[PDB]
Amino acid sequence: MNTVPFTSAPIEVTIGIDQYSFNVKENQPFHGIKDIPIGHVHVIHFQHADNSSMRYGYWFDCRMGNFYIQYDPKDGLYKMMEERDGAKFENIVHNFKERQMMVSYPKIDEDDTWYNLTEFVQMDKIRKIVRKDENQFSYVDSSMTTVQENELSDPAHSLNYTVINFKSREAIRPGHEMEDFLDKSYYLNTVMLQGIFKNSSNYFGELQFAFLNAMFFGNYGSSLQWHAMIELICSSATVPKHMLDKLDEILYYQIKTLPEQYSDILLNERVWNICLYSSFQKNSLHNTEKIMENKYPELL
Amino acid sequence: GAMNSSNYAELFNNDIKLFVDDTNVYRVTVHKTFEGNVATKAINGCIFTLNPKTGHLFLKIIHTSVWAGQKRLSQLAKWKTAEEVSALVRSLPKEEQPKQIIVTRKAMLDPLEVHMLDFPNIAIRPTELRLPFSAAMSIDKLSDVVMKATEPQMVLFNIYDDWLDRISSYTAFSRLTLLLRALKTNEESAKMILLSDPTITIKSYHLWPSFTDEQWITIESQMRDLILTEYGRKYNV
Ligand SMILES: CCOC(=O)CCNCc1ccccc1
Ligand SMILES: CCOC(=O)CCNCc1ccccc1
Repeated sequence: MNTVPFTSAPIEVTIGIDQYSFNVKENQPFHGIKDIPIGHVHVIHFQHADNSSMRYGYWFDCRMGNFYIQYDPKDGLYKMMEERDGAKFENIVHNFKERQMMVSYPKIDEDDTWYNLTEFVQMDKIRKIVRKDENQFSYVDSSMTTVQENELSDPAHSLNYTVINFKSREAIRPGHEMEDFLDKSYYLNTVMLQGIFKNSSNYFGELQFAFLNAMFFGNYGSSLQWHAMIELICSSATVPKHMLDKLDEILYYQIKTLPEQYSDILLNERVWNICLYSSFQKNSLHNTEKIMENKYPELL
Repeated sequence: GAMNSSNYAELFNNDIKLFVDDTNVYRVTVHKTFEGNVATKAINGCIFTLNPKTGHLFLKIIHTSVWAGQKRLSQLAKWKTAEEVSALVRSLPKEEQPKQIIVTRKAMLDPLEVHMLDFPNIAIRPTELRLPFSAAMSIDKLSDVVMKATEPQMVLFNIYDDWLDRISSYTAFSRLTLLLRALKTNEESAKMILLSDPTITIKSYHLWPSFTDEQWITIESQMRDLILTEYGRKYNV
């Protein structure tokens, strides 16, 4: 079990770690988060009390280095840094643990929620969507735009999700205009899976990352990408059976975790009604359709 | 965006544009079968592709063989329309290609936009105008070439005859839409109006009769009366 210490907490802030959230008061004696489960990516995220503008945070994997948070009064945010001196780091953590100044990742033993939301998410793929090669962790915020959003403006601060556009030369094959538009299997299986992502695990990893950025940061371009990647599968008549069954599990846990009060802004009525009730896969997402109908019957 | 009454003079500027109407592409008669079920029989159709500035009409005849063995024909017809408009644009020299294509039915937008993905500078637009182009098959010479076709064929017409020698495109389009609206509302009476006087004839190379300027005013008034007459017969006014 790993630890992300904090130098201090000089400004009042709501801190979230994955699906958990806690509050820290201004100058409260807080020095970080312990007992973080090894084996998954994690996200540590922030919303300042005095300016809820800009949720921001950091994706990281404690297996890749020793990371800590320190507030920067010039840039006005909590920054993640890497400590290269392992013995300094271990001694800092030990002192803060002995003084009981660290909150504990409150993982219930039965609870697989975080694994289920991050099954296919890998730090190496995050670092290619979020390009800042000198750090081992990745910063994301509410306002960052996607490569596709910018085509329709700082490229270094962008989310490089794979561009999906159903009315494009990438989407449609010369002489297959009706076929490819009404049945996206070519675009899903040849262009995206075989060509770009290489396998369904990488496709699902990007889909899962997009959802988590939409949910944790209110990142609108990430919400667009998540729905586009769902629609591309649902709109394909030919999808490997293992992919459909896995997608149903992925979406079930996403819908289960979504705050009920954010559904209006995080769920696209058109995509979901199309996917569940009109698409080729309208009958292939039993678990997702059941939770959606019981939790969000208004949207439908 | 969409084409409406507010931007109506745009039709007659010097930017090449085409209207595309697909309402006569897939045409059927519905009938009973020996077993008392209902079936359709397709008849030949056409795409109505019109340059409103010049009157040039590209009438692509859709022969019933294109539907043989195909499913979901009403959907296919939109994609076949877009396929054929695409092909027409590709057959034209660059300097004759349209800068905008206006579809009369919004269901043609995605099929056409998909077919012209490799032509990004041609705008595909809907219209809020209710244009009476479905009544094209009430023009006898157009209906005749469609019904006689035994294979796919493109036939070129000027839907304005020689009117542009005497009137502007705006006035010619207004006359055309009035004639077609009348033929759509009461075809028998409209044709009666157009031919009642045996001394006014249709030239071999024309679609409409050879009316003088004064006679066109009389004809246009009679068509407006017909439209108003039918409007009163319909709504009991
Ligand atoms: C009775 C209401 O309870 C809450 O609102 C729980 C808030 N978060 C718990 C937490 C605390 C510390 C780290 C991580 C999570
Ligand atoms: C002479 C027709 O040759 C073509 O290739 C038709 C192109 N149709 C639109 C399109 C173009 C390119 C990719 C996808 C769609």
